[PDB]
Amino acid sequence: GSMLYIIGLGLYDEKDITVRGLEAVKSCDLVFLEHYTAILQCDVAKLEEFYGKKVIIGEADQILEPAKTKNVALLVVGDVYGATTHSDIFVRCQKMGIEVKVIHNASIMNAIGCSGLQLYRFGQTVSVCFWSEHWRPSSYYPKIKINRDNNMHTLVLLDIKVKEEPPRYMTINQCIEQLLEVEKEQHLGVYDEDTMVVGMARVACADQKIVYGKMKDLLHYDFGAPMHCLLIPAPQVDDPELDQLEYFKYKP
Amino acid sequence: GSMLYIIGLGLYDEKDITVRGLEAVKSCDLVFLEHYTAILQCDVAKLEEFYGKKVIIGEADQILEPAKTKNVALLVVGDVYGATTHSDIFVRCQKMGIEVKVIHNASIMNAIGCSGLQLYRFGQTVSVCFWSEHWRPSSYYPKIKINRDNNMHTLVLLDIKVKEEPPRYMTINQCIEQLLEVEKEQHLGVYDEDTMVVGMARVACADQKIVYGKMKDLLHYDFGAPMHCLLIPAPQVDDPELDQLEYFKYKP
Repeated sequence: GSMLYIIGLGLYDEKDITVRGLEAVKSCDLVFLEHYTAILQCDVAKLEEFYGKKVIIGEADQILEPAKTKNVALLVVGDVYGATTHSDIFVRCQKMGIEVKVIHNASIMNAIGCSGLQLYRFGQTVSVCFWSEHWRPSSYYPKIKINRDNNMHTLVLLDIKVKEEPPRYMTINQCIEQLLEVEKEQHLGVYDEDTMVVGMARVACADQKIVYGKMKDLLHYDFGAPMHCLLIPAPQVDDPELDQLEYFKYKP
Repeated sequence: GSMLYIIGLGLYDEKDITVRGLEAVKSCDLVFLEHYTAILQCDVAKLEEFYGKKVIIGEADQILEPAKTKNVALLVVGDVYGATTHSDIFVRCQKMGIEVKVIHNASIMNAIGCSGLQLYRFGQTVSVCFWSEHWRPSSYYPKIKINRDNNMHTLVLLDIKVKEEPPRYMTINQCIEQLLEVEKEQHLGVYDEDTMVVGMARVACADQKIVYGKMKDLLHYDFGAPMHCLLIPAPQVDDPELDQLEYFKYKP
């Protein structure tokens, strides 16, 4: 019978899909890509003949209405839950009596392990947003304070805007700028200019870039194309963690 | 030239490897499985003709000495970093001048998202160990306190012993028992008998089992074969999170 397949594509290119994921794609009558998938390092035409199927790039009932009768696949960058954006889909499916099958893959949340920081030591994940006129939210700030006061690392996820018009990805540079301005305005002493942090670009991709250095140094560092994120280590870093970070130390 | 490939297999069966991962396996001269991989729901002979290669089941220089000259693959359950057990390998490789290539896959750390709990709200991850005579460690306990005092969820990873002789996996039952005994002995009021928690067995497998209920009720619940883990929600759970958990509510 009918089924909605939500399938994690991994983080880099078309080869990061699982065998299971490739099989569901191939069994499905319709295959949708979350637009966010344009960030993957493949092009759509090559992807289509890698699947042997036509793919649809995408509010939308165009995915769920067919799913009421046919096997439909939705393809998302990373991991279904790892992304956590896809929570409204589950609810909409429940509301409409559609069975959902999740196929898991790599997530930025585990992948950042390549920094050398221990993943068990990560506290809660925070999001930095694009500021706009009077809208200058800094809700993440007190949560970073909690992570640091309690000796946990922080993963800082950065914003992704679509609307005007091409998608604008927040950079590590703009992220550090905003964090420095919030500390200046709120002065709780959570981090500063000289705090050693980890800028990460294109995690789990071939041209992955990782730099460990001061906020003031990473502020002006060129990290290249998105996706970017930031790691703010706990105030104490284990020697084995420091030994790995040192490989990415900033110069000159 | 030579290369050590560390490849995440995913969480369920042979079909959870990525396409990239399958390609590296096939390009490698030698393929090793971490013994921990016996938990996967496939058998070795079927796996071998799925790869078209012979596989070696495994302290050990047998993996790295060849890697000094040949492309060698090490296969691990889940994600390389997601597991975090594999930190000593990286160091040993550094010591010996071996280039390492990580291939990412699903991890229990993202996969537990199927509970309905928001992954950004997870604090630090904790491990419960098998108690032995006078060795009764409870280091995880104060860390659970921090997560809960600061309104974060906890992932509780359970122990896996090998030595005497077949591998003994800790159950949710034995986990809850120990947690209840530690609270009785330490009485900081972190959780109790009536605290609603999430028992999870075989995450991301076809016979995945998820139960949401009281510690006293889950203590005697039969969860089946390993792997097991426990989720201890923050003291406040969002309505949308509660709506998902309710699907797994315990009866009768």
